[PDB]
Amino acid sequence: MNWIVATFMLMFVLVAFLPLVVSLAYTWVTNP
Amino acid sequence: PTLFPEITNTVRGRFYIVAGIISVVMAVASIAIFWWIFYTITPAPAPPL
Amino acid sequence: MAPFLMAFFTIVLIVATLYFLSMIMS
Amino acid sequence: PIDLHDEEYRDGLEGTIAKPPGHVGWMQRLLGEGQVGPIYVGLWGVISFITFFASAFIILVDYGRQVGWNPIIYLREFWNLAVYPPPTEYGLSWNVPWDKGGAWLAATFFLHISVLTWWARLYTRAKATGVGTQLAWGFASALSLYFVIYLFHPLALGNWSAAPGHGFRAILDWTNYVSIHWGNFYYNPFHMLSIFFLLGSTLLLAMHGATIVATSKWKSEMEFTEMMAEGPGTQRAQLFWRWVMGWNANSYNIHIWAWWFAAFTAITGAIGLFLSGTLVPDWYAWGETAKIVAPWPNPDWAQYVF
Amino acid sequence: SPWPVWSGYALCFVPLAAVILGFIIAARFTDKQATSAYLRLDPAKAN
Amino acid sequence: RALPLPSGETLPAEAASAEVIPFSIIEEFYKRPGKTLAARFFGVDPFDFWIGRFYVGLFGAISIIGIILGVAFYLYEGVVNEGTLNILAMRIEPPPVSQGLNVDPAQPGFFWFLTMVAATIAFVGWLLRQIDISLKLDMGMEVPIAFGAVVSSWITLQWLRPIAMGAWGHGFPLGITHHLDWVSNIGYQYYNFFYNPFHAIGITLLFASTLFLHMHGSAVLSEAKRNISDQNIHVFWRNILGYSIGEIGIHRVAFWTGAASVLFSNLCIFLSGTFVKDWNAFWGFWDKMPIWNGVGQGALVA
Amino acid sequence: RPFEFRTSVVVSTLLGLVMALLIHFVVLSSGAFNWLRA
Amino acid sequence: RPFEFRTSVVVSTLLGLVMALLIHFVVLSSGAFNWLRA
Amino acid sequence: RPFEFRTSVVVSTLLGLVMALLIHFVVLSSGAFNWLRA
Amino acid sequence: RPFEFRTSVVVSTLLGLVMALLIHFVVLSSGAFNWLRA
Amino acid sequence: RPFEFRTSVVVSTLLGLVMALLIHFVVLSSGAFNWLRA
Amino acid sequence: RPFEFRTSVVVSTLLGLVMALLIHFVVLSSGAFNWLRA
Amino acid sequence: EFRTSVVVSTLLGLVMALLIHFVVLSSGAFNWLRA
Amino acid sequence: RPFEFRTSVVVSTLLGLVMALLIHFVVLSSGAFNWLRA
Amino acid sequence: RPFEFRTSVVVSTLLGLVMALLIHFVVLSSGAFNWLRA
Amino acid sequence: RPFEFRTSVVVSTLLGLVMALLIHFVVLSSGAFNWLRA
Amino acid sequence: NDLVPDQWKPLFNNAQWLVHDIVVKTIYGGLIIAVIAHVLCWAWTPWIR
Amino acid sequence: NDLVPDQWKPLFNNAQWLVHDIVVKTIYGGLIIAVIAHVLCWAWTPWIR
Amino acid sequence: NDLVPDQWKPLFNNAQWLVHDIVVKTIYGGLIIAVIAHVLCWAWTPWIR
Amino acid sequence: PASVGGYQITCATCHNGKAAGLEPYPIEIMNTLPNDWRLPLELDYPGGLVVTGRKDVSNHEVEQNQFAMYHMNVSMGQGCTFCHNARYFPSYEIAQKNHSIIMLQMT
Ligand code: BCL
Ligand code: BCL
Ligand code: BCL
Ligand code: BCL
Ligand code: BCL
Ligand code: BCL
Ligand code: BCL
Ligand SMILES: CC(C)=CCC/C(C)=C/C=C/C(C)=C/C=C/C(C)=C/C=C/C=C(C)/C=C/C=C(C)/C=C/C1=C(C)C(=O)CCC1(C)C
Ligand SMILES: CC(C)=CCC/C(C)=C/C=C/C(C)=C/C=C/C(C)=C/C=C/C=C(C)/C=C/C=C(C)/C=C/C1=C(C)C(=O)CCC1(C)C
Ligand SMILES: CC(C)=CCC/C(C)=C/C=C/C(C)=C/C=C/C(C)=C/C=C/C=C(C)/C=C/C=C(C)/C=C/C1=C(C)C(=O)CCC1(C)C
Ligand SMILES: [Fe+3]
Repeated sequence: MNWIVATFMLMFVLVAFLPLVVSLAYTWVTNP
Repeated sequence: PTLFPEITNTVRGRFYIVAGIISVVMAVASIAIFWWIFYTITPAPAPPL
Repeated sequence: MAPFLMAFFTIVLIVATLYFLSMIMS
Repeated sequence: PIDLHDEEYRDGLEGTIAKPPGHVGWMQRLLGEGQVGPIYVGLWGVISFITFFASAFIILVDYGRQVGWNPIIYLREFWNLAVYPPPTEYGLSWNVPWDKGGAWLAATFFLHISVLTWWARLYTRAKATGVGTQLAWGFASALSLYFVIYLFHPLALGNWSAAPGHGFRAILDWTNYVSIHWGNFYYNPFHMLSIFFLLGSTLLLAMHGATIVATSKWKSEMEFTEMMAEGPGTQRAQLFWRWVMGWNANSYNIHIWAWWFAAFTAITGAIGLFLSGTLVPDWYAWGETAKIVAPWPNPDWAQYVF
Repeated sequence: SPWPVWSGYALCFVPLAAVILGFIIAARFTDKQATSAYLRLDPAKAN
Repeated sequence: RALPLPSGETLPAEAASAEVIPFSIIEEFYKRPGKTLAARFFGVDPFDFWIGRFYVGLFGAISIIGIILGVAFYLYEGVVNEGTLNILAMRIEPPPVSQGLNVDPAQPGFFWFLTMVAATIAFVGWLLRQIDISLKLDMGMEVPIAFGAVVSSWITLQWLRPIAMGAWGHGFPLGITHHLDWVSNIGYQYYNFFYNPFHAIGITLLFASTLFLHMHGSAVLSEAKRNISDQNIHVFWRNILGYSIGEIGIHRVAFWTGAASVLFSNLCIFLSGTFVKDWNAFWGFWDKMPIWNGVGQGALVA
Repeated sequence: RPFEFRTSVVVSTLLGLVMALLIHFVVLSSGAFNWLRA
Repeated sequence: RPFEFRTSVVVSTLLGLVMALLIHFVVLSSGAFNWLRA
Repeated sequence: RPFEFRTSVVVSTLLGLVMALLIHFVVLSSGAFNWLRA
Repeated sequence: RPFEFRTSVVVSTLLGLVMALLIHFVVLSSGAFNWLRA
Repeated sequence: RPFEFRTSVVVSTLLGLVMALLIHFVVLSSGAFNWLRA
Repeated sequence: RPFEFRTSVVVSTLLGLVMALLIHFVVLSSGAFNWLRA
Repeated sequence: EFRTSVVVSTLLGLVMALLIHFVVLSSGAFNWLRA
Repeated sequence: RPFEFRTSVVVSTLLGLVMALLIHFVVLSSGAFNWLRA
Repeated sequence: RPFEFRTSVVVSTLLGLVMALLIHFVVLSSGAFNWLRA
Repeated sequence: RPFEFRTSVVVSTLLGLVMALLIHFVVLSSGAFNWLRA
Repeated sequence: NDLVPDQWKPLFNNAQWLVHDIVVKTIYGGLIIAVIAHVLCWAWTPWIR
Repeated sequence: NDLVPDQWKPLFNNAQWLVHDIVVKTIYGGLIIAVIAHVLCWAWTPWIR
Repeated sequence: NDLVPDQWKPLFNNAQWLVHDIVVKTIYGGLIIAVIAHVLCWAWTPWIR
Repeated sequence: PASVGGYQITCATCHNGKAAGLEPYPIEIMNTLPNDWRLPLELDYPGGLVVTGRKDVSNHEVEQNQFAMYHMNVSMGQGCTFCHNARYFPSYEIAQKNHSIIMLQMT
């Protein structure tokens, strides 16, 4: 439980990153 | 008999169901099989002296 | 009985999936 | 009366260099402008550049002296190398050996000149290109904090050791040591004000950038035009913030908010740092007499122990 | 004895009062200006 | 006619398509009901009205439930249960780490759990309501993205890290001046959180956020009420620093730096709890990377 | 009309629900009743 | 319509589901019943 | 008219509710009454 | 025509999936069933 | 002209001032002279 | 007209109120008077 | 997009392979590289 | 105007003030002169 | 054209220089050869 | 022309200077020569 | 607004009057139930003591 | 709205009346089931004690 | 605004007057209840002592 | 106190299986400290590393204090709040700070 649950929560922190990354990729793709 | 003809009739939309299913099971199998391997090969933390 | 039940519920998941995907893939 | 081409493409001192402007390309795709453009060299940029170069050169060759002149130990310890101010003994004196704070005093003096002449450059180029001098005064607030850290708080404490040690790890160490020496900076109330203004700075920056990028389709980003007549993007921005939180700003007010939140960050920080050493030696002890410290009779310390 | 020190008060509470009050007043005037009538592009046309 | 401008300047009309329009007109033109997230999902937004200036959606009502209940639970735990009467000395503490992840109404720390759950409901409802209102105004989803960065910073501190640690007492107490005690004790437990690299990145982006905010407020205020060709600020920003990011670029960088600061920050506190116990010990590998192990003598060896 | 009837209904119903939840939680946490093992 | 039937249905159903979940979670966390090993 | 009647109603009602809650909380936390197991 | 059949299907299916996931996770975390470890 | 006289003057004067300060700083910190109680 | 009269009134009234509060709090915290329990 | 699925699958496979190799090597279970 | 007189005045005055402050600071901190009770 | 020749030249030359420096460092720090008093 | 001659000159000269400095510093710090009291 | 009494015609629509009647009757029923619940909880455990 | 009684014609559409009837009958069935569940849980373990 | 007395006609609409009457009567009832509650709480436990 | 335990110092306490070549301050525990740094046993320890609000010390003494405190962090892996309430370091809340005073006097 320690490492499985810990890594699932880690992946949620990185998921939180994800939206901003989508914003940057949006800017790049839509500015061609 | 469907309400999402653009999702269940068209090959591109019909394919999206299989794509989503396969991606969900691929991610779940990824995580589950990793943690299985890790917990079976990793030794138990050495018993306290 | 837990391994029995987990296998049972995964096969019910799979058979459900074959059934309704068969309908969608009709 | 202001030639925008002449201010960009004059030559020499009181002119620009790198005048054939390059294009970065990815900066144009991601940020919308990729021209590096010419950069001005105007007798204040020169003082700034050469005094900063003197400062950095002193610091770097003292890093070299500290690693026994070994350029690998240099690269390995570069981030924990630092040129520390003179120790507490002989604290304000400048007759300190070069290795024990002698290099720090010279480098810090040249850095002072560099930041002051950079302020002068900001001011003179704002006047030369026709814009207001708001950036020079914002830098002056930042410099108020800076000169408290390096000049005014070491003085009035009696020792140069109160100042940071010119290093990648030394500034973090300095912040730790100063909060530890004066109790707990969390109970420094002007530190709390400055954190209010810093986190409100980041909150307003994020909100402003996000609002303008969201209303970007209707050219909300052209603030100069929007301040003459508010277009549909600025209207949508105002309505978004009115419906979200019941009040809004226009194209002009929001930048007043921005400027003042950042300036207050710097100013309240300077005040709190100057107060910590000279007037209130202990912030937690002061916080108990101020009744702002929560009683903690029986803390659960299992959380904080491994 | 129940009373914080003069120092405590000055420092924490009148800056607390100033920040709260001043923020509220600045917001009041921010929105008076923002909701006043000035040159906008008519929405029916420009949009 | 005087022709009042958005800045507050009255310019005498000759010395554009603009007309002096009342805000009430702007506000009523842009109402457009029924575009919200709830109206896509259910076919209708249950609350599609405005209460005063505020838009009340489905997620606005959820958010206001969360707000009222969170404020009332906060003040119950700290006026009652603590008896303090002054908000600077009250101590809204989670259940003890002894209790683990389970919650008990009889045990202390129950009203912290309720305040945290209602505050999470309030914050997520605020985020979803921002999505509502951006959908109503045909805007981009950037404001919800930034607020989601900070809401995920809250989720990390009160949900993800306490769950991963497994004790629910690893959430920070909800006390003015006392959550600072938690921040200090967590910062020193994993000693030198300054050496935490995601923490250093977070501080770098916080300082850069305040710097960009000052520079942008300066730039827009400096060209505000002057006869300027809109290229004066660009020339100024190329004379200083030899680069002008442009109008759309400074707002993009604003949004991005703002969000990224707290994103790297929540990565820092989460790692600080679960994977790294000591942030000085973390950097033990650096002097042993094999490219500079061997070269040193005395204190100059490592 | 000073107050839309729908607005008053929403506000009153939400206030009543929030107050019922708050009072239930205060009474249950008080341990004064011996309800749900109190 | 101020009072659409669809709106009342959505609100009532969501309120009922939220309240059922809340009450289940309060009762399960209370440990007052011995349900699911309590 | 200096004040909309709706504004005065909202302000007075919210002030009264906030004050009732505050006074109830202060009186209950004082332990001066022996109400809800003192 | 109110209540499109498509809408009811989407809402019911999503509610059922969310509830199945929630109940599975609550039951697995309770350790009454011990994440199937037995 | 390729070189402006004002530029050379600024550069030379600033270099001379920086070098005078640096050399004074180095000589005073060396403690080799007994100047200002060394 | 160097100053609007309304501005001077606001500033003077706010300064007087702030100073009255500050002086009252300084005098009460000094414990020099025996006012409100010494 | 097929390119998106390819990128995601390839990156997941590489990350998985690295993770499993590192877990197996650190376990000291197999006699690999003097373990 | 290769050199503006105002520029030279500003630079010379600022240099003189900075140097006076620096020299005063250095002489005071040296403790070589017994100033203000050393 | 997939690759400008200048780009490939820059990348290859920088990679070669970085690798030469890295390998020299690694070999010198290993102390496995008596190079430079090792 | 793949490479401006000025660019190659700048890069080569800077690389040579950096490498000369690096090698001098490595050799002097090695203490392998007895140069400058090593 | 025909169904509304003319006293309350400035305030209540025709449909709002029926929903108001439902709300009033629900509030009254809830009040009776609340009074009964309070009397029962007092007979069980007085909270004022 | 012909299927709707005239008393509720200002409020209920023709289709909304049938869905309301379904909702009412579902609420009644759920109430009966909830009463049965509460009686069973009380006979099992009284929560008021 | 006919129902409003001419003294308060500059301030009160026709509908605002009825809602004001409701608010006034509610405030009066709440005041009577508050006085009764205070007398009861004083007879129970005097807080001034 | 007995709450610590009744553990007593013996041979293996300091030798840990090595007769000679005992190295206090190995390079493992000198990670971010200066390698030359040693515990300052010169000072009178019930108050030797005290730094808070002193006004006769500055960041140099705070740095020495922090070197000693991180040495204690490594020596007992429980980190910095093992014997401190980090909101006030001068406080003796945790009672491992008193044991540490006894141990500083002992070393
Ligand atoms: C075990 C005893 C516990 C307790 C545990 C619970 C639990 C557990 C629950 C309640 C719920 C309720 N309890 Mg209780 N309750 C207790 C003590 C009390 C006391 C009292 C003072 O003692 C009171 C007054 C109540 C009052 C109530 C009501 C709020 C509610 C039941 C009626 C209701 O409105 O919803 C009636 C419910 C319906 C009308 C919903 C009908 C839904 C239909 C039947 C569908 C059901 C879902 C179905 C499986 C989906 C199938 C779909 C497929 C596609 C076909 N409880 C004690 C402490 N109580 C229930 C509730 O719903 O909360 C809102 C519930 O969840
Ligand atoms: C005490 C002996 C110390 C030492 C301490 C110093 C100090 C101290 C200084 C030098 C400086 C210099 N030394 Mg030495 N120097 C030593 C050993 C050496 C040795 C040697 C191998 O031994 C050498 C070659 C040098 C070489 C030099 C030159 C680099 C320079 C002097 C000439 C020069 O170019 O500037 C000539 C200077 C001028 C042309 C400037 C003229 C400026 C005018 C006169 C204004 C002066 C300021 C005036 C007060 C302002 C008034 C303005 C009012 C408005 C009217 N030193 C020994 C170790 N050396 C001086 C220098 O300037 O460094 C650049 C200096 O500051
Ligand atoms: C706090 C500031 C208040 C205010 C408070 C007062 C007061 C109070 C008075 C006036 C009065 C005046 N004010 Mg006014 N006034 C305000 C705003 C304004 C503004 C504005 C810009 O709009 C203006 C233009 C004015 C203008 C004026 C004139 C109409 C008038 C005559 C002043 C004069 O001749 O001074 C000349 C006189 C002096 C400057 C004397 C200076 C006094 C010094 C301080 C010595 C005082 C000795 C002290 C009493 C003894 C102390 C002993 C202790 C008891 C131990 N006021 C603001 C709002 N104003 C005066 C008035 O109208 O008379 C009926 C007066 O009484
Ligand atoms: C107990 C003695 C304490 C002390 C405690 C206080 C306190 C406490 C106060 C002062 C205040 C003042 N003291 Mg002192 N003071 C002391 C020693 C001194 C000494 C001296 C050298 O010894 C001096 C010169 C002063 C000087 C002063 C003045 C600054 C001021 C009184 C006149 C003034 O300008 O405001 C005159 C005030 C007015 C003109 C305001 C008029 C406001 C009107 C009357 C409304 C009042 C509020 C009212 C209740 C609101 C009702 C509204 C309803 C809607 C109807 N103090 C000693 C140490 N001092 C008073 C002050 O106001 O500070 C600004 C004050 O608060
Ligand atoms: C006590 C002896 C200390 C020492 C302490 C100081 C101090 C202290 C100072 C100097 C300063 C200087 N010293 Mg010394 N100095 C020492 C040893 C030396 C030695 C030597 C090798 O021994 C030398 C060459 C110097 C050389 C110098 C020059 C750099 C300078 C004096 C002339 C100058 O240019 O400015 C001439 C100054 C002027 C032309 C400024 C004129 C300004 C006018 C008069 C206004 C003055 C301010 C006035 C109060 C403002 C009033 C305004 C009101 C509105 C009316 N010092 C010893 C160690 N030295 C002085 C200096 O200014 O540094 C730049 C100074 O501050
Ligand atoms: C002492 C033996 C050490 C060792 C130490 C080194 C060192 C030291 C180096 C290498 C480098 C290399 N080693 Mg080895 N190497 C060892 C064991 C191995 C083993 C093996 C399994 O055992 C292998 C396969 C290799 C493989 C290699 C290649 C990666 C490379 C040499 C060819 C190459 O591509 O660059 C060929 C290089 C060139 C084509 C560059 C040509 C550059 C021209 C000639 C300019 C040279 C600079 C010149 C002075 C500048 C003058 C400019 C003036 C303006 C005129 N090494 C052992 C452990 N190895 C060399 C390398 O370059 O790494 C990239 C190097 O630096
Ligand atoms: C003491 C012996 C030390 C050592 C110490 C040094 C030192 C010290 C240096 C080198 C440098 C070099 N060494 Mg070695 N070197 C050693 C062992 C080796 C070994 C070997 C395997 O053993 C090898 C292959 C090398 C290889 C090399 C080359 C990389 C280089 C010399 C040629 C070159 O390209 O630059 C040729 C250099 C030039 C073409 C530059 C010409 C510049 C002109 C002449 C100007 C010179 C500056 C002048 C003073 C400025 C005057 C300007 C005025 C205005 C007039 N060294 C041993 C360990 N080595 C030299 C180097 O430059 O590194 C890049 C250098 O600095
Ligand atoms: C210890 C603690 C914490 C105690 C807490 C004490 C408190 C405060 C308790 C609070 C209780 C409250 C307020 C409970 C609330 C109960 C409600 C509102 C239930 C709603 C039922 C709504 C129901 C069943 C709705 C059913 C909806 C149905 C059947 C919808 C059906 C449907 C509709 C209409 C369609 O589209 C088409 C057909 C379809 C079937 C899909
Ligand atoms: C220990 C310490 C610190 C002690 C502190 C001591 C202090 C300082 C105490 C301060 C007390 C104060 C200031 C109390 C305030 C009491 C108030 C304002 C009560 C308001 C009642 C508002 C009321 C009744 C409002 C009623 C509103 C109603 C009835 C709404 C009516 C309606 C409106 C408007 C509609 O459209 C339609 C619906 C309906 C008709 C119901
Ligand atoms: C722990 C350990 C030991 C790990 C190690 C194990 C591994 C992974 C080793 C890795 C080995 C690798 C990857 C080696 C790679 C070597 C390369 C890329 C060399 C590049 C040469 C590039 C060269 C020579 C480029 C030369 C460029 C030249 C001559 C430029 C010429 C010129 C250019 C371009 C001009 O404008 C004009 C003409 C001019 C001649 C001036
Ligand atoms: Fe802007």
